[PDB]
Amino acid sequence: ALEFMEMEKEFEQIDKSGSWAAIYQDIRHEASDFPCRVAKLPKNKNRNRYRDVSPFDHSRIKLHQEDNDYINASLIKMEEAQRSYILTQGPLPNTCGHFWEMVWEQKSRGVVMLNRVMEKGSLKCAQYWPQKEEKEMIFEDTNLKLTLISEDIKSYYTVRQLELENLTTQETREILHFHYTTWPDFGVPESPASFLNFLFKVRESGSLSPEHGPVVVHCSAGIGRSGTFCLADTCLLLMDKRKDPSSVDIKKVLLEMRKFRMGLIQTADQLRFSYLAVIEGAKFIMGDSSVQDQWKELFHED
Ligand SMILES: [Cl-]
Ligand SMILES: [Cl-]
Ligand SMILES: [Cl-]
Ligand SMILES: [Mg+2]
Ligand SMILES: [Mg+2]
Repeated sequence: ALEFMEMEKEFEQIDKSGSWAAIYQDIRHEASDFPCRVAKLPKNKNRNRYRDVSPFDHSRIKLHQEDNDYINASLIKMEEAQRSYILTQGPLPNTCGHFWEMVWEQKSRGVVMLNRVMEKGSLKCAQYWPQKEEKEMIFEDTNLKLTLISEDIKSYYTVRQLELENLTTQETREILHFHYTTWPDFGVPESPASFLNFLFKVRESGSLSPEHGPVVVHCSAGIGRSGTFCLADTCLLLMDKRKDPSSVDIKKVLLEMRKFRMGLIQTADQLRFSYLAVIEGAKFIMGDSSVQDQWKELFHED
């Protein structure tokens, strides 16, 4: 009856010894370092939100425009898990057209937003989507029209249906916007329940299906919260796919992902939270008594 997951035993040992900072720093020491020459070009200075957060040249997403193909976004391709994600920074006042151009060109079905437009009294990203059905947005620079079709506000997240039209061809597509609205201004969530439920909602939408382009995920820099979302998702998927689930090593998965975008998971607390999310998510998926009750009731409805 009683059996701890291997990462559960690891988690307890790290927690008991108070070594999250040491564990996290080792991951930082071992992380890949690749050039980001395009990102650093003078003409792209206003396309980057932070000088210290850039996409590697080898995995960056290229816009299909002869002028400037640059956008601060990276393709994270997880072979084994058979999952792909585009991690990007929150759009800037001048990169909203590029953002939606990327969504269009990459054939993405979903956009996952993990920050609020304003946090800690500052703007974390531009208001890049329409807030009223009757007030659509037109991005002149990339010739795209974006319309709010519907929106459903829940206590921990909001899901919006958006229609994106390429004005050049008049083709239209429906994009689902999954907005996690409750990550605290400081630190990480006390419990991974709502974040996990949110991940399950994005999964259920079909947005992560290999039949669509990669889901686009962003927070402010596109590495912290965004990194936790993809890391948790990929670890859980691997645990369901492998013959030996206890072989899934979150640290190894995180390093693999860091081969495609720098800085994924920005603090030791975010690492600890990622462990908590995977552990609790794995137990829920495994039909565990405790996790299910406290979930169905409050985590779901109410
Ligand atoms: Cl604020
Ligand atoms: Cl953020
Ligand atoms: Cl880092
Ligand atoms: Mg090295
Ligand atoms: Mg109205």
